[PDB]
Amino acid sequence: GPEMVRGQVFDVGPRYTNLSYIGEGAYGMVCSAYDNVNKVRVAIKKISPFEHQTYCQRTLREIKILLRFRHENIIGINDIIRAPTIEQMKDVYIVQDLMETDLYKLLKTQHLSNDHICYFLYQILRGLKYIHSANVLHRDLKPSNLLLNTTCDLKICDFGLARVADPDHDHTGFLTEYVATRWYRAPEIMLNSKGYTKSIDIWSVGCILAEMLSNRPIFPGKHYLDQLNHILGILGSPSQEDLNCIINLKARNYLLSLPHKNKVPWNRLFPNADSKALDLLDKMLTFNPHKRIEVEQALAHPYLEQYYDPSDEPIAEAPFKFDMELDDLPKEKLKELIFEETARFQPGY
Ligand SMILES: Nc1ncnc2c1ncn2[C@@H]1O[C@H](COP(=O)(O)OP(=O)(O)CP(=O)(O)O)[C@@H](O)[C@H]1O
Ligand SMILES: [Mg+2]
Ligand SMILES: [Mg+2]
Repeated sequence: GPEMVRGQVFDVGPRYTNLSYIGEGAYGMVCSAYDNVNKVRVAIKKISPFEHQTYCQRTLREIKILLRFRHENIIGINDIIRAPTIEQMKDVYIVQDLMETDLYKLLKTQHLSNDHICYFLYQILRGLKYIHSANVLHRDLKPSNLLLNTTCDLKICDFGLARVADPDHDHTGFLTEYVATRWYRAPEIMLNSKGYTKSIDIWSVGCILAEMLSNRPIFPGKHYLDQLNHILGILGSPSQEDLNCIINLKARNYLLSLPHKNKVPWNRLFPNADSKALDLLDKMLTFNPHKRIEVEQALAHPYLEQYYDPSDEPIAEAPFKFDMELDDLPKEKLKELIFEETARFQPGY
């Protein structure tokens, strides 16, 4: 029968063989495999979303976005395997280039030189420039979603929480709550849970930069509200100006009830870090999202001056627009759209 990895069927043969476990998640599993047609090794992400509406919604977004993107610092889709009929489609298999490791794993076994930190950060922001220019928010940037090779090429993966937010329309009040992984969650995800912006991805990049400098997460909260206390424990209490910018009255009143905390200087937390890196970290980990540095300005910061070149940093040819955001649909309909969207890889097409 078809190959198995840790009790999970991977119905991908005969093209793809020699399956080995790489990782997993809430409704999927990732393996390495050998592509017998192209004579290369690939990654295969099995995704099983069809029992739940939210999983279907996210799977359609991930597939649509990754198929349209083409960029050196974003993982591509090479192939998609699924059953020839919608009644038989229980799973979707996304075939991608195999990368050697991710940044989470690298940081467990290795302290990184400034040279490497600098190069990785450049690549994260070059990809994010492309993602933001497409009017996409990633919303789950963290070390385990950054893939790395031995040549230090970096690719952003895991667009499972990603979405489109067309800036022609005010999205305040319509965005999903509780996005990102806790430690990489900007303050406004807690204080403005339905009206945050792409600025949340810059915060996550800041957290990643911090983690590359010390090999430990900067804001390791244990639960929703504790995360915010960890943030304020380093940044200090927000100024009155930054409080006045918080539109939600009960979030602003909640902050006004908290005890005063002083700013911990960056050089005290990272005494051996390059000074330009800390200046950039500061601007990324700025409490007020309106004052927080944007991706293009971050690329032009002096820390990345040896790599910055806007003639070699593509933006999206065709940005996503509002029409394709209308995906709050029953799971049966989402399955049909996923079936349609993956048809370009079927023999019959
Ligand atoms: N193309 C690839 N090459 C090598 N490793 C990969 C890969 N794609 C994913 N991985 C590895 O598998 C892990 C899980 O992949 P991914 O994050 O896409 O799955 P997932 O979305 O189900 C987990 P979650 O939903 O919690 O983010 C990654 O952290 C990474 O280590
Ligand atoms: Mg992930
Ligand atoms: Mg994911």
